[PDB]
Order: sequence, then C-alpha cells, then structure tokens
Amino acid sequence: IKKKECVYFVESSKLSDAGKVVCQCGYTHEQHLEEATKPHTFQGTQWDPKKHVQEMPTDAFGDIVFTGLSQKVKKYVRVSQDTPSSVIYHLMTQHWGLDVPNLLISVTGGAKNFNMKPRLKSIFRRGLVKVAQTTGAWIITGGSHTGVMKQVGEAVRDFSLSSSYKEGELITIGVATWGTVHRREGLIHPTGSFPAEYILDEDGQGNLTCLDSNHSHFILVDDGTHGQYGVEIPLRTRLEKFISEQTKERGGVAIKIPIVCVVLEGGPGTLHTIDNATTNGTPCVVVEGSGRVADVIAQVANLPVSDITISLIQQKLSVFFQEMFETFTESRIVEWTKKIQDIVRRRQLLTVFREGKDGQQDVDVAILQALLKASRSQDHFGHENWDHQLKLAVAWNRVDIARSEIFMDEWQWKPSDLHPTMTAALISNKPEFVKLFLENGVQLKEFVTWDTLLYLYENLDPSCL
Amino acid sequence: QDHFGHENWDHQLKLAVAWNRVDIARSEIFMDEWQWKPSDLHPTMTAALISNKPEFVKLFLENGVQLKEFVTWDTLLYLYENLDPSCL
Amino acid sequence: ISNKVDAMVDLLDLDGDSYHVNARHLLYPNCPVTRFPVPNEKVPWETEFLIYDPPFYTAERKDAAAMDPMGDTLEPLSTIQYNVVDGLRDRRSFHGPYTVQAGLPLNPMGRTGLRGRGSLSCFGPNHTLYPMVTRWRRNEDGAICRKSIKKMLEVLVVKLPLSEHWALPGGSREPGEMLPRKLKRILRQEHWPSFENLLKCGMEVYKGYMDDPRNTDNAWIETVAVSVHFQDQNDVELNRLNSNLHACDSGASIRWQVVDRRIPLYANHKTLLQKAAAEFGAHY
Amino acid sequence: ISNKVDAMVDLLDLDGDSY
Repeated sequence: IKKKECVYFVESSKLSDAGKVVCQCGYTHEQHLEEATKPHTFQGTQWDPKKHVQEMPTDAFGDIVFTGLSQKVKKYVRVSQDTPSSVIYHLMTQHWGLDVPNLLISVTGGAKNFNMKPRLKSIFRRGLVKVAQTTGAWIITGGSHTGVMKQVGEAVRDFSLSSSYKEGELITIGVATWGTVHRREGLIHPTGSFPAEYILDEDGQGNLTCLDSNHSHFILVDDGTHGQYGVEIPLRTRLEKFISEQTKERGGVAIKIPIVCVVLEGGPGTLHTIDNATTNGTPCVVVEGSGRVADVIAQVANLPVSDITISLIQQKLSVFFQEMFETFTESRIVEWTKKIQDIVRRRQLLTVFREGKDGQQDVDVAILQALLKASRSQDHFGHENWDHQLKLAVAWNRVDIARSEIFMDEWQWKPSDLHPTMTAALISNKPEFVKLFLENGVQLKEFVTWDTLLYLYENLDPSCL
Repeated sequence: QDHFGHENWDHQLKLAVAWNRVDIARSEIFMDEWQWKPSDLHPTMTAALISNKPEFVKLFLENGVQLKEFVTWDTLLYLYENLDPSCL
Repeated sequence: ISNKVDAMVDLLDLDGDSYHVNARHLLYPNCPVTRFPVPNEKVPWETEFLIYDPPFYTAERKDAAAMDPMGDTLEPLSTIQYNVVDGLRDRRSFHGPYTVQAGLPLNPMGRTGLRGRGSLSCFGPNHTLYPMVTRWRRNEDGAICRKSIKKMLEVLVVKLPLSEHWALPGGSREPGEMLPRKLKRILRQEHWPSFENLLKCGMEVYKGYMDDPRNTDNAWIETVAVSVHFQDQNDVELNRLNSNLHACDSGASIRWQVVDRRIPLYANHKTLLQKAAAEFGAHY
Repeated sequence: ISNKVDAMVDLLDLDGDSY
C-alpha cells in the first residue's frame, strides 16, 4: 500500500496565538485542520516545533480528475517536510509506474502572472514539449495555477490534447504547498485510496492558491500551516540533489542523471535560487525578453566583471515593481550585486537563450548545449569527457546533438572506446546511432568479440518470441 | 466595452461565430487568459452545431468542452427543433 | 508543399491637457448648440489671448437669464460676489481664484468655450458630494483581488432607467435644502427617514473639480468625495445599509457591483472612483 | 522537396577583482 511511510505534519496553530489578521477567528481555531490537540495538553504557550508537530499516517493518497476540465488521471500525495528523499523517489518509480527519467527540468520564476511576446510563446511552449518528447524527461515545477508554473502547464495542454500522443507521455511533477492549496477540504481520506474529484475555482479563494490543471503528478508538502507560501524550497532542492545523485541502470553502461533549471520571470528569491543551483554544479538557462530578474541577467550575461552597482540596470524589470530606482524599498542593493557577480563569474554553468541568433538553432539545442557545456567543463583524468557526453548522447536519442556537437572537435579515435557505447545502441535500438559509429570506423569485424555476444544474448527483448 | 464580469470573452466569441473567421477566433480571443468555466462555451457550442460551421467544433474540443458533459437532455430538445428545414 | 510556398509569397514583400475632455464635447444634451472648439493649448484663458469667442445660451429650460425655478440672476442684475457664502445660492467655492472678471463668474480650470448655461441651474461651483458606499468585498468566507495582488471592491451603483449609466447620489445642493439632502436626491427612494448620519460616518477622499459635460465658463461642478467604508462583511453596519433598502418607488435597480476600469458609468464617477480605490490599496 | 521547403520556413524569420 505504501501508506505507512508518508506521514502527516499536523498540529494545532491555536493553542494560543494572537494572529488575528484573518478576521474569521483568532488563528485557525478548532473545528479546522486543527483536530487532535483540542483537549488540554501541557501548556501550548508557543506552538513552535519544540511544541511537537505530529506525524501520523496520511489522508491524501489518491487520484483526482479535474471536474470538468479534463478526463485523465493524476496522483495525489501529501508529504511531510522531514520525509527522506529516497522515500518519494521509491514512491514515484515503484508505485506510480514511472520510468527512471533521463534529465530533470526545474522550471522556476515568478509566482505572479505575466504576458510576453507571442514569438517567445511559440518558441518556448513548443520546444519545451520537444525536450520531454524525445528524452523522456521529468519537469519539476512549482505547483499552482499562477505564473511561470501556469505557462508550462499551457505547453503540455498545447500538445497533449492537440497532438495528444501516448507515445511520449510527458511527466510534469508539481511540487506545491499543502496549505497554500485553495481546497484543502474535500480531498482528505483516511480510507487511503480514492478516484475522487474536486472542482477548480480561480476567482475565489483569495489567498489560498488553486492547483494548476495540466500536470501529471502532484506532490504537496506542509508544516501544519496555511497561507505561508515558501515551504517547498527545502524539499525541491533536497529532492533534486538526490535525483541528480541517483544513476541510471540500463544495459548500455549507465550514466548519472543530469539536471537543468529554466528561469522565465524571476524576481527576489529566484535570484537566490539560481546561484544555489550553480554552486552545486547544475547549469541552467535564462530566456531573453521576458522576466523581472531574467532580462537583467540576460543583459549582464556577456559583460565581464565590471559592475554597475546595479543602479543603471535596477529598473530593467519591465513591470517596475516599487516603480523606481530609489523607492525600490530594498536597502542594501549590494546584496543582489554579489548574487549577480557570482553567477556571471561561472561562465560554463550559465547560458542565456538569446531570441534572435539562438532561436533558429533551437531552444531544444540550447537547453541541451548547456548540459553538454557543463559536463565538458568537468571531466577528470583523460578523455572521459568524450566518453561521458556520448554516454549521455545514447540516452537522449538526439542524433544530431551527438553529431553536431561531440563529433566536431578533435575526437580521440581509439575505436575500442566506442565499444561500451556501440553495445548501448544495439540493445536499446536506437538504430540511427549505428550508422553514426560505422561512419567513425567502428569496424564490425573487430568489434564483435566472443564475450560481447554472450552479453548481447542475455539482453534480448523480453517480450519477443 | 464590457460590463460586469467576463462578458467580453462571451461577446467577442458571440461575434466570432457569425464571422466564420476561425483564425480570428483562434489568434485573438484564444491567446489571452481565457476564463475556463466550460459551461460558458455551451451557448456558443450550440451555435456552431446548428449553423455548421464544423471548424469551430474542433476549436472548442481543443478547449475542453467535454461532450460527455455538454449534451444535456434539454439541449437535444433545443437541437432537434432546429434541423435543416430543407433536409429530408 | 503547395500550401507552404504560398506562405513564402507573402513572406518576401517586407523590404494643461487634463483640464477638460467631457466639457469640451460638441453636443450638449438638450439643445443643439456647439460654437467653440478649444484644444489642449488654448484651454487656460488666463494664459493665451483667445480673441475668438463662444456665443452664449443660458438656463436650458425656462427663463434665459431670469432663472426663477433655477435661482440665479442676470449679468445686468449685478452678479453676486465671487467667494461669498451668502446667500441661499451657495457661491462659496473651494478654490481661491473664483474669478468674476466679465461681470460673470468665469471658471478657474480654463476656458471650455461654452456659454454660461443653467445646466447647473447655478452660476457657480455647485459643491456636490458622492456617497461612495464601499463593500470591501467577499466570497464564501472573505476574499481579495487575486488579479494583481490587490483588494477587490464592491460598490452600490443605481442604474437610472432613462439615462444609460449606473450612478451615485449627487449631493448638489437641493433647492432650499443643504448638501446632505440632495444626497437624498435618489436616497429618498431608498425609503428610510430614520438614519441620517450617513456622511457623519463618512471619510473624505477628494475635494476638487470634475470633468462634467454639462459645464460651461460660468457654471462648472467642483465637488467633495466622501467614502463610507465597510470592513466587517459581517453585521449591523452593512445590515442597516441593506435592511433599510425597500426601494419601493424606485425606477430600475440598485444592485451591488464590483469595480474596475470597465464599469458602465461614462465619465464623471469613473474618473473619481480610483481616488477612492487608491486610499485602501484597491485594484481599480 | 517537402523536407527542403521546411528548411526555408525557419530560414526567413531572422529580421581589485581578483582578490
């Protein structure tokens, strides 16, 4: 059942608390999500996690279709903040029927809505499908119905109902806050499983944000709270440091799973999010033209270390939140200066998607230049880089990216080196790589050893006759 | 000029039936933030079925007008009263 | 292929201004007269010469310069002084340089090229009020405006059945009575004579001048804006404003309406509404 | 021919620090 591992994070918030800003009661008093400590416990003077917040078996372990927006199914699991990352990864693969992915896309940006040029919409919403169609990726997003996480849900809807193909079922995993959700009620079931429903409502539920419709899987984290937005940041970066840590298994000799961000809008906190990714050594891409902080880092992308003390480029955010250079209500702009000056220093781990001279290349290739650009920056002790990028290049099924990038430098010939990769494309099939390696002098009269066939016949197609 | 809510994205689509200009319905009044509420497309889905105008029906089926929910009992009673009068 | 090369035939062929607007229109809603166009550089008559003149037509209904149902005199009948409260014709303005230069009170917001009409029924400011009845609105249990970040507002506006907009009571000095009694220009058709402290629980928003279409050079409508807010959504304060609504002898409807930049009142309240919306951080 | 005119749709859319 796998219910006895994901646990609650529940406790009263109205032991005693004068948070009377919400007028309905003092601060979510009883007959609420607060249900357990309604009798008298010891003191309850301060609820803070010294005052314990329980972990009991869960009540949202099901599957709900959006009524009446769509028809497909999607999985509903709430989870505590202290849940180990290997538990949820076992929950995704072995119990939701999810394949071990080949890359991670962590789209971040601003929570507020935004509208850009429709050329950028026709490029970004098209190519982001064309990533996860070919690779079989996961798209870690931010959950709810507003902002950059709304725009990625547009792109899946722009594919999976128009060219609604089972071949290449995209997997977009929404990580949000059980507590910023708009209808926490109507979704609880200590029974354990439910093919239930709820109804989307956008214009109501003023503070509690509603879930986005177009997502494949939902993961909700909590601290027994409500209204407080950012609580999934110490989960998503703790989760993605494990999925990037976990390896593939496949018969062609396996890889480490790479990881990439995409930033669209940005803003405060997102600038803290980007360099926190690049310090851990995960590259990511900034789009041009749209974005509060995104067009800033697009502008200071190619300039060297010669800093404005940003005040010329303070108000390049086209919305003018706080409306002025001087009335920005952010003292010590020197704080954001260091965050930019660390990002632009790491030239390898940051690329920028220029609209005019890179969009005709693709946004597919630019988002896959960047993973190849990072792994080119980090090899150890010899020609493992042109072994590691090709190890990735099997699992992309992107033959031109294997051709146009890692077959145009000085390839160290040594055609025994292609033998752990020639074995990959034969089992995986993937037939188009074999013509690429036969172009590069992988002589079949030398390659087929006795022991290779013994490894080959142990890896037949299991469904075959 | 609309008044009191989302009548604008009801009024422009009401025009958009009578244009038979499918791309102008697509490229203009399906690129903003469409307030979903797919009961709202029911007085317009009824239009393209009687008028025929078949090309709008693929546009609304793209926008999640679920046929298993749309076809009420009273809609067919309104539908069969509006047949093609020259038909057999 | 044939549809795609057609996409390439068409692909390679590519080688003070804010003084008046509504008062400066042509038609004025009763008699077909328009005689002076003034643009955004000749509006303040104190600045430029404007040797060309608008001919005059006054009092709009009954008696051109006599105005015995209206209540003002002739220019040969020794026009009453500029900033005097006396008498029952309240000529006490809010701005200082209320100018009676030509023997008649010329307006201070620049020349609109008009007559001296008694569309105001008064050769003066006609200091009016607008009870901005304000529901900081709700949902099933209390809402905000999720559209930007702000707060969404609800305002009672009455659709009068003849004129095609949705308005508020114009407290424009009920003849013989004061300003809280042309507050009851329409509010007498809301049936209560009991509660009379409506603006006593009011909060001032904006004192000044409106772009009324029925203005002229000698009659123009400046005003005071007064808010009556409601933060409870809950109890007797909204209830005494709602349970005292029989509206028994009313024309069409008085329904609660949300606010935006797209409400059906045309010009006067709509340019006034955002100043009420600015005070409480509303969406407009 | 059909693969080559598709190559022309996309072809014409182009108009101390060390401390």
